[PDB]
Amino acid sequence: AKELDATNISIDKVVGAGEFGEVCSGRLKLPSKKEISVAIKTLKVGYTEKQRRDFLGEASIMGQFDHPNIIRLEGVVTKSKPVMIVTEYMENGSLDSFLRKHDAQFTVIQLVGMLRGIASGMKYLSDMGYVHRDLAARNILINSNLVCKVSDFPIRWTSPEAIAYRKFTSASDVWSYGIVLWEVMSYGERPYWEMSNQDVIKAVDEGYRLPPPMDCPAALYQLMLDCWQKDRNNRPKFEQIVSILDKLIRNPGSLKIITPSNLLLD
Ligand SMILES: COc1cccc(-n2c(N)c(C(N)=O)c3nc4ccccc4nc32)c1
Repeated sequence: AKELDATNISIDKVVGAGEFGEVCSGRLKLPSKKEISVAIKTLKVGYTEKQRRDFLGEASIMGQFDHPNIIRLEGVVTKSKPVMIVTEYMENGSLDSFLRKHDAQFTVIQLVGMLRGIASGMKYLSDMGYVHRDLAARNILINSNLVCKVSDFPIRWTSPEAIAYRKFTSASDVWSYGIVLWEVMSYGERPYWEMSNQDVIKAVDEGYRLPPPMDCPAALYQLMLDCWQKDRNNRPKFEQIVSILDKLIRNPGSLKIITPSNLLLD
């Protein structure tokens, strides 16, 4: 993490509440004098040394990644207070809340573009040996041009083997990605709705899966089912997912084929 000079940071408005303090939007002046929009997280006054370590830990992890679909760390402020993390700004906020405002208003190709971006970011994360463990639409940010980026460095999003015995792998992230795919095509519906956690676990283990979202292309529902294979070795790798979505983008016509209990037994 680059140490930023605090005189280069302006804080304009509060846009959210974080675990360790406020989230704000603002501006950062780069060494080149270019001014960019940024998000700013501040560590709350009177922090404990553990809180400081956990706070800055996110920056340490995020700083290892340089990719168009991973939130960009601009730097940190530690030598003055409040302590701060500064990232690129994403005008349209969290993906799930954004889609909920626009139910059925985007084209399939727009949605597939979002999904391809998320998959590309995950492909790089997994390439780097990072298992996210919290991949969910609420942890994806989306900017003014609808570019989606992985952020946040959860039973409904977690693979059965990770729930069963903490077997977290890039293949359990692929499971989570399948859930994100369902979330996106459902415009931010909650996975498994408000089912009791114990029933989500039992149903999924028994082979039940989320149903196809309204007007969901068959190709995309099949990709969900592939991400949700019980045997994690049968799930696609993220490189394959990116390839699949790139084909659908290249062949928009294929997206026109559309797909007892709420959940379906696969
Ligand atoms: C500045 O440090 C970080 C680290 C991780 C995520 C974010 N982060 C951003 N870059 C955001 C943005 N809109 O650009 C944003 N909106 C948020 C809204 C609500 C809660 C947390 C948020 N968190 C946010 C900011």
